Amino acid sequence: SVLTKAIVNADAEARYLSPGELDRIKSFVASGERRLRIAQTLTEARERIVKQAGDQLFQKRPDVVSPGGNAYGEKMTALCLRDLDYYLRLVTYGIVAGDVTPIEEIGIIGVKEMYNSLQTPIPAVAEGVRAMKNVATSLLSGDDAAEAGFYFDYLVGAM
Amino acid sequence: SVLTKAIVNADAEARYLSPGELDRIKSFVASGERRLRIAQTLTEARERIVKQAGDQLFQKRPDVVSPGGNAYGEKMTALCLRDLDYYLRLVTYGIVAGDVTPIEEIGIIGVKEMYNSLQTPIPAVAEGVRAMKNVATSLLSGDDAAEAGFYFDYLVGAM
Amino acid sequence: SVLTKAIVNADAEARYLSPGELDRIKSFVASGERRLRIAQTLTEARERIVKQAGDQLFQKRPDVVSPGGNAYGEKMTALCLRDLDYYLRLVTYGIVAGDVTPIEEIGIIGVKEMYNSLQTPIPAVAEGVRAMKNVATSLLSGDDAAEAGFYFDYLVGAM
Amino acid sequence: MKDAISTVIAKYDSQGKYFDNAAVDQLKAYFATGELRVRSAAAISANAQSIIKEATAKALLYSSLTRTGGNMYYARRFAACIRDMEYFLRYATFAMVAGDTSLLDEYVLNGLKETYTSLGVPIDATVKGINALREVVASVVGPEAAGEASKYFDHLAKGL
Amino acid sequence: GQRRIAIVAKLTENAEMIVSRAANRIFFEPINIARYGPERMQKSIRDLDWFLRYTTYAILAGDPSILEANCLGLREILEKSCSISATIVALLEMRKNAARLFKDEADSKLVSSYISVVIRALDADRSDAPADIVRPSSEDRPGLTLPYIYKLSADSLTTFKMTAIYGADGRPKVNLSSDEKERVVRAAYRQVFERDLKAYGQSVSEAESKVKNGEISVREFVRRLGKSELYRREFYQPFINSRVLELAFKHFLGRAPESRAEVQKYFSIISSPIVRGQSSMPSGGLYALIDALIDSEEYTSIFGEDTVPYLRNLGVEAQPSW
Amino acid sequence: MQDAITAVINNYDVQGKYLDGAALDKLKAYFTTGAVRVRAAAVISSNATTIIKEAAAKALIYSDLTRPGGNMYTTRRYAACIRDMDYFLRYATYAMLAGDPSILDERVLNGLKETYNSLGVPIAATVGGIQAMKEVVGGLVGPDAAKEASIYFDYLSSGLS
Amino acid sequence: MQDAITAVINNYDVQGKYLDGAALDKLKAYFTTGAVRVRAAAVISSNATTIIKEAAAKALIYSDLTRPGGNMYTTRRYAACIRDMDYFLRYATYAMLAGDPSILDERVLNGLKETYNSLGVPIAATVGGIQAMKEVVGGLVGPDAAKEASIYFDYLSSGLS
Amino acid sequence: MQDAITAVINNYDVQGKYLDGAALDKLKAYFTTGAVRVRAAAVISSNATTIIKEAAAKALIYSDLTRPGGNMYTTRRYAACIRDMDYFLRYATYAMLAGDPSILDERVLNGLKETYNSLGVPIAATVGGIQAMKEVVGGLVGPDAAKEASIYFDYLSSGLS
Amino acid sequence: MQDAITAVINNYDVQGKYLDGAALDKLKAYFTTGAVRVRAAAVISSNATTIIKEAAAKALIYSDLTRPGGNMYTTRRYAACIRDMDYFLRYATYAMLAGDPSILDERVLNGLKETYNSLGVPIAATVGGIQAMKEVVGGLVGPDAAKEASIYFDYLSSGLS
Ligand SMILES: *[C@H](C)[C@H]1/C(=C/c2[nH]c(/C=C3N=C(/C=C4\NC(=O)C(CC)=C4C)C(C)=C\3CCC(=O)O)c(CCC(=O)O)c2C)NC(=O)[C@@H]1C
Ligand SMILES: *[C@H](C)[C@H]1/C(=C/c2[nH]c(/C=C3N=C(/C=C4\NC(=O)C(CC)=C4C)C(C)=C\3CCC(=O)O)c(CCC(=O)O)c2C)NC(=O)[C@@H]1C
Ligand SMILES: *[C@H](C)[C@H]1/C(=C/c2[nH]c(/C=C3N=C(/C=C4\NC(=O)C(CC)=C4C)C(C)=C\3CCC(=O)O)c(CCC(=O)O)c2C)NC(=O)[C@@H]1C
Ligand SMILES: *[C@H](C)[C@H]1/C(=C/c2[nH]c(/C=C3N=C(/C=C4\NC(=O)C(CC)=C4C)C(C)=C\3CCC(=O)O)c(CCC(=O)O)c2C)NC(=O)[C@@H]1C
Ligand SMILES: *[C@H](C)[C@H]1/C(=C/c2[nH]c(/C=C3N=C(/C=C4\NC(=O)C(CC)=C4C)C(C)=C\3CCC(=O)O)c(CCC(=O)O)c2C)NC(=O)[C@@H]1C
Ligand SMILES: *[C@H](C)[C@H]1/C(=C/c2[nH]c(/C=C3N=C(/C=C4\NC(=O)C(CC)=C4C)C(C)=C\3CCC(=O)O)c(CCC(=O)O)c2C)NC(=O)[C@@H]1C
Ligand SMILES: *[C@H](C)[C@H]1/C(=C/c2[nH]c(/C=C3N=C(/C=C4\NC(=O)C(CC)=C4C)C(C)=C\3CCC(=O)O)c(CCC(=O)O)c2C)NC(=O)[C@@H]1C
Ligand SMILES: CCC1=C(C)/C(=C/C2=NC(=C\c3[nH]c(/C=C4\NC(=O)[C@H](C)[C@H]4CC)c(C)c3CCC(=O)O)/C(CCC(=O)O)=C2C)NC1=O
Repeated sequence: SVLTKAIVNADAEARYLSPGELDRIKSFVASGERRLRIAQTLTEARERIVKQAGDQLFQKRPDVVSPGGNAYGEKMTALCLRDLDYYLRLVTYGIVAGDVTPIEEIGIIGVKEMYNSLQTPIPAVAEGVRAMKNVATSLLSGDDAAEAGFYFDYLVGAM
Repeated sequence: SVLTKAIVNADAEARYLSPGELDRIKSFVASGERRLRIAQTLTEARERIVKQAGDQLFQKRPDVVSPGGNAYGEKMTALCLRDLDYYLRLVTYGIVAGDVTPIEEIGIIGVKEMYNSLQTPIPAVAEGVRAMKNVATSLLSGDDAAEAGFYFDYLVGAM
Repeated sequence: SVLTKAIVNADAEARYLSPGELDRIKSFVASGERRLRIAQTLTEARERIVKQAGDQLFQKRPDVVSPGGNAYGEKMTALCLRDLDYYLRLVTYGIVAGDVTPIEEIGIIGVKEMYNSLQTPIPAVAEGVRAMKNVATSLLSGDDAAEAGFYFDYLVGAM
Repeated sequence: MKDAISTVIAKYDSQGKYFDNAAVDQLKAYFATGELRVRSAAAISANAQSIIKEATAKALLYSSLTRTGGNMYYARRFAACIRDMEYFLRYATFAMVAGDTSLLDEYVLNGLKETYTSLGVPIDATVKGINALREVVASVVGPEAAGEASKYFDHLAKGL
Repeated sequence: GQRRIAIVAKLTENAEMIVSRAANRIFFEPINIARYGPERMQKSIRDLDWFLRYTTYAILAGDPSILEANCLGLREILEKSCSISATIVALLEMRKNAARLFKDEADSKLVSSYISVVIRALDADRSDAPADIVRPSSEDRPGLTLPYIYKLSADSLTTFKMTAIYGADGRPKVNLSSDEKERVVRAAYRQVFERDLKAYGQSVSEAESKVKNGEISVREFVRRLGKSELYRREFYQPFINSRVLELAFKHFLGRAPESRAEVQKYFSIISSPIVRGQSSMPSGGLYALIDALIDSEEYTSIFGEDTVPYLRNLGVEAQPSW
Repeated sequence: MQDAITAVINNYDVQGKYLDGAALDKLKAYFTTGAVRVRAAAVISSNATTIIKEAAAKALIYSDLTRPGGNMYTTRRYAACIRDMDYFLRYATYAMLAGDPSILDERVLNGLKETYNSLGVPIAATVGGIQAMKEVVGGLVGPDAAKEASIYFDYLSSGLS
Repeated sequence: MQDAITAVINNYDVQGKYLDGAALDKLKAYFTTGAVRVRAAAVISSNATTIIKEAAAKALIYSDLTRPGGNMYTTRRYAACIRDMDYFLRYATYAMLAGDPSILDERVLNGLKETYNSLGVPIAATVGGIQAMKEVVGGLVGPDAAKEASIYFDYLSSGLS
Repeated sequence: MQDAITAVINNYDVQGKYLDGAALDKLKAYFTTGAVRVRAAAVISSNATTIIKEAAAKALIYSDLTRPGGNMYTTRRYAACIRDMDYFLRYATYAMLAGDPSILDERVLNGLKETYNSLGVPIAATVGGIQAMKEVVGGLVGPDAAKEASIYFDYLSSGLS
Repeated sequence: MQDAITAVINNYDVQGKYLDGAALDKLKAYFTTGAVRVRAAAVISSNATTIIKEAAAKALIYSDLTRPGGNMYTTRRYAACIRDMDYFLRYATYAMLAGDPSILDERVLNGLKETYNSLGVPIAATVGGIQAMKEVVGGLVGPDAAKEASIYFDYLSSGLS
């Protein structure tokens, strides 16, 4: 969360929280209620977001759902969708936290290694996240969408 | 405390708390407010109780505060009074707990051994506690005094 | 040793050494110098004691050094003599210690099992020790011999 | 063990302090709550057997565990899990009375993950079963005492 | 086993039919397919196959127990969910199936005996089936309860006990086969010293003599071992006092030390300088420790005077997590 | 470390559950308390030097400790003791903002007893100092903030003792 | 355990050597020292309670430890600490009679550090108490005995630290 | 522990599958070998003392181990070593009846390494003894039985090393 | 580390004995096995990534561990577990070439149990994974090689458990 990040920087510097840092915390607590609503919206639309994004991804990448491809077959396709769902849940957590750190520890560290063992293509996963972003953006109001976009972009950058 | 004792018996039997046991808990919680007042009274009068009891003890036992005696000298006399204060604090803890167990762990186990190393006479210590009881009784109302007396008596019995 | 035994009993009882126990220790330390001389005598005569005892044993038991018997053959006869030497060394250790415990740990525990696997007859081994005792007794003065005899007897009893 | 009364005592003796009003306030609070906690405990004891069964149904039952190659599978395994759910309930009730979390971890939380990992029991499922016990309990208990009762359940859940 | 394999193979190939007839029979009171609903029906179909698959296993195994454990609790679980009768009626069909499949009377019979076990539990009431003991504790170590089926699944525990028999003489004399008497002693030696002490070839002469005669109890024998010279030096003398009380737990009571308060009570016993004792048998000290354990109610109750202590373990008495 | 917001998140993540209204309510509760906490933290930071001074004056100084043969005797030791006091204060402030005692366990509390015993620093005196700081802090922060501040100070004290 | 006499024997036994004059001389040395040791042991046993009292007065009592929040605070803990002191004294006496430090290693020293660390008992303070006992013991036993007594006390101290 | 029959059953039970004929054939194979195994076990039990004696003669005795300063020097140690040899033999016989190596892992192999390292018992020498026992056993049991017997002996040896 | 050839040499060196025919026979035995081992090692190295994948598929994945609240849940933990798997495979391959289990003890086995217990990693599941790797490896290497490969895998498993 924002507060954890601020504390950690202070501890490294071995100083009390700076006034500026404190001000940012104040802003965050005010923003939180709005953030909660944004997260709630995405949670309700979660099932549809995943479904729509999946379809887009498969259209964008025929290969992944092909006999050679990792995603091919019902079991595999379900797992690919489950992964998309996981990332969406992480994004919601991020929005409420106001930081990517929660997202980062659960999803972005060791992700390359995990997927390489699985043999899943990382770029395709990124495309799926991008697809989810577009669906999510449409349901969200513009300013809400921008907030959500940042977290989505981070995920795409990470993979 | 009463509640701990009841829970412990239940756990030994590996059963949920019996109705009778539950009733005793109910009685204790009702009594607690009265108990708190009794404890509060003694705490406020603590300084005077100790002082009065000390004087009585020293009158009763000239020897302890004599060149041969352990209590003799300012430093030693202070320590003797500190001990009396400790026991009073323990008694207050007991009243709120409704059990002697709190008193017992802090003050009554190994007491013989400690005092024997110090060479302090145990009977004199007991007299001091008795003296404190008499002072405490006077300040307390009769029913309150009876409750307080039980805890005081236990201490005297223990030493 | 005598002292070790006394200490061990005290530790089990969790008490300081009893006066009686202390007295026995005192007696032992006085005796020690005499004991050292007795041990020294046997050590010097060791080679001859073993040789003489061996011959006596073989006369007493023709069978052991017979084609059927375990002792038969040069290699085997040497081993039998080596065993006798071992037991003599143990006896000397015992005399200085004033206790059979040193002897017992090295030689008497599991001895039956070891010899049974080897198939060596235990009674013949005992006879050899008895033979060694007789030789040793002759070289020792009477009172010295009695002391030495006790340790020799213990060995014979053990096997 | 430690309960809310004795906890306050224990913090004061280490400081060597006589009881202050601040401490007396915490003690008063326990005594106010206590009367209904006794009521809520009795409710939970009576309906315990039912509470467990409902909870199992919501999460444990109709899961992969029930299917062969899961822990629930077999009557023997099924029975064990129920015992564990009964354990979680008695303690949570014991914790509700007393009003101190610690009773929980001395008797339950300490060592649990290590046994479960050794037996092969899945930690997550148990956590779900505990959360289920919480919802059932809350209804039986009623709204005022539910907040109280929910705390001890949540402690167990985060411990695992 | 070889023919049992053949029997299993026959049962396996006709299994689907065997299930069907039992199912068709019931799908006493007869219950319609539809009111039950698909899931409950699906469960019932699974259950039939389940009994049968265990039966095949039970044949191969050659033990009633596998079927025994699973059937017990199952009858309790079923009832609100299921009619008890329908399950029964099912075996009527399958035992008839069993008789038909295997022409050898004995082959059909053994298959029947496995099916009989399943039925016999179902027949037995929920009340008739017995709940397993719950290990009791005083003010520390919460009381834990174990399920019986769990206890049944676990391999049976061999108990070595020798019981003193009263005589017309009035001096107790105990009757055992030459091997059987001394076998208790062999295991006692083995429990306390954690290894058999015969391979070293020392053991207390007078201890064991008295138990063979039967005047001092086995409980009193294990007492005599702990006090013995052999028991220290092997244990006690090489350890620090805090470690000795932990090993002395394991061999004397079969559990590990379960709480902070007990390891404290016992640490004060072994620590405490003895009150002077007239009995030349050294007073208390570590002997106090050993007394306190045998004299403990937990000891006496669980083991009794006859039994030699056994190691309680995963299978028995539950076993705590902390 | 952990904070209240992250604690809620972590509990949900182990369940795998998406955030729900009940969870949201807990988060909302924290957000209301947050404003008070931030004000308290700013007060403490500004008065940190004084808080330490006052607390030392109340317990540590003018005592045997400062006199020769005492643990806080010599400039080096004196400076160390006040540095330790500052640590406790800073971490308690961090904990108060976080709303969680975990940071205290992870940084301050872990291995402190052992360190102190090797050093020969007196634990009870240190605890006394922490309690003194709490009292001073309580005044400055004001009553609503004081309750929140006190729990973290007490947590430190209990850990050390 | 082991004693000086047995130690010599054991060294020879591993070599397989019969006892020799050099070995005998070491044994003889022990025998002369023995009488002194026995006298010292009797002195210590009679004055054990006082020795502990004096040592506690020198180091433990009138300290943070005895004050609330200190390790030796409460009667139960006080009693435990003096019990431990007695253990050290008794074992040191045993070692002095034996003429060998081994018993200390086998009973007292092994696992004590770890136990104390888990308990949070302060090792350095305990060592201080042992050193204090040594000083008191030295007086009572007298000079010849004191040197012998001191080595075992020092051995305990080094082990704990 | 586990046996061959149960191992197959357990694998099938997790799958939920009724036993395949191929699986049944493996079980059938075991049942035929079982008669031969029982005969082998009886041979070993009767000749156990001799087997140990011969194996010791081949490796352990007439060696540095038995000579002073060697691990098997002194009667007590000699007796211990032959007791261990008997254990290995008995457990291998149990394993042969079972048709499964698991019992060896559960009872013999678990904690053995640690015990030996603390004792200072030499593992390689022990392994040598096990191999020697295997050779002696092979003769007595006869060829068909020997192959079965050998695998369990080898399993023990591999575990220790 | 040590190998088979060096192990023989070391045993002789402590004895001070020149190499003898019996020793030579052990060396000769190793030399025959050697060629097979080299082929097996090359197979394992080429298929290492797949071996790990298959073993994970058999035991670790599609399980509670991978599901939220499981030890291998989260990318970080998943990556850690597969890293550990790779370690075990590499070391087992080294051991197979060497013909000695010692390297496993010196590198992998020492302190692993303690590390895992602190981490809260489940040992039984890890053991399961090792056994799975063994099965996959057995197929690729072929039967003669498999027997040799299996012992090292079993050694790792026994150590962990
Ligand atoms: C007064 C009634 C009697 C008396 C008292 C006395 N006490 C001491 C010294 C100490 N007494 C204690 C006692 C306690 N510490 C605890 O933890 C508890 C329970 C909470 C008690 C009761 C302690 C620890 C000491 C040791 C010194 C210290 O504070 O560190 C003395 C002086 C000791 C001395 O002999 O020098 C005295 C005199 N003596 C009497 O004769 C009175 C009857
Ligand atoms: C109802 C008249 C018919 C039927 C259906 C049915 N079964 C259950 C529940 C269970 N059945 C089992 C199965 C077994 N476990 C075992 O150990 C054995 C013995 C080999 C069997 C057969 C179990 C354990 C359950 C409980 C949980 C589960 O689903 O696994 C139900 C529902 C009851 C519930 O949910 O508890 C129903 C409707 N079984 C029949 O044979 C009847 C003809
Ligand atoms: C005199 C030239 C200046 C002066 C001094 C002053 N000091 C204090 C208080 C303390 N000074 C010390 C210093 C030391 N303690 C040590 O261990 C060492 C090294 C050996 C030193 C030099 C300490 C510990 C104290 C604190 C109080 C105590 O005694 O425990 C004061 C008064 C306290 C206060 O400031 O309120 C003063 C006045 N003051 C000046 O202005 C002079 C220039
Ligand atoms: C006194 C000089 C110091 C001191 C002592 C102290 N010890 C304990 C508790 C225990 N002491 C031991 C240690 C031993 N185990 C052994 O085997 C031996 C040698 C034979 C010893 C010395 C043990 C096992 C305990 C725990 C037992 C119990 O809890 O009752 C305490 C009490 C600590 C507690 O939290 O209970 C104390 C106070 N500590 C000091 O402050 C002195 C410097
Ligand atoms: C002579 C009285 C009888 C006799 C002797 C004999 N011994 C062996 C072989 C061994 N003897 C020992 C014994 C000991 N090892 C010890 O450590 C001790 C205690 C210090 C003893 C006494 C051992 C270990 C052996 C094994 C061989 C070895 O030394 O490596 C033999 C050889 C027979 C055999 O090996 O089976 C013999 C003949 N046997 C008699 O018949 C005499 C009556
Ligand atoms: C003989 C081939 C080698 C040898 C053996 C040896 N072992 C010990 C001592 C012990 N051995 C064990 C081992 C086991 N206990 C079990 O339960 C099992 C599995 C069923 C085994 C294998 C134990 C526990 C001990 C200690 C107990 C005891 O009193 O023996 C020794 C004695 C070591 C000592 O000095 O105490 C010996 C000599 N050593 C060799 O030299 C041979 C190569
Ligand atoms: C979909 C966008 C792409 C895809 C996905 C895919 N994934 C798997 C299998 C797994 N993926 C995960 C990932 C996670 N576990 C976590 O804990 C997290 C963060 C919370 C993630 C992201 C895991 C663990 C698995 C393994 C299965 C399991 O969990 O039990 C598959 C199947 C792989 C297989 O062949 O077994 C697939 C197909 N595949 C693509 O190519 C898409 C672009
Ligand atoms: C007082 C605190 C306490 C706890 C909690 C405890 C847990 C506990 N659970 C056990 C077993 C068990 N526990 C479970 C439980 C489950 N499997 C699942 O999949 C479910 C999610 C879950 C419960 C719903 C099972 C199945 C076993 C049997 C082990 C097995 O063979 O799989 C055992 C082994 C005891 C025995 O069965 O003999 C213990 C110690 N014991 C205690 O003392």
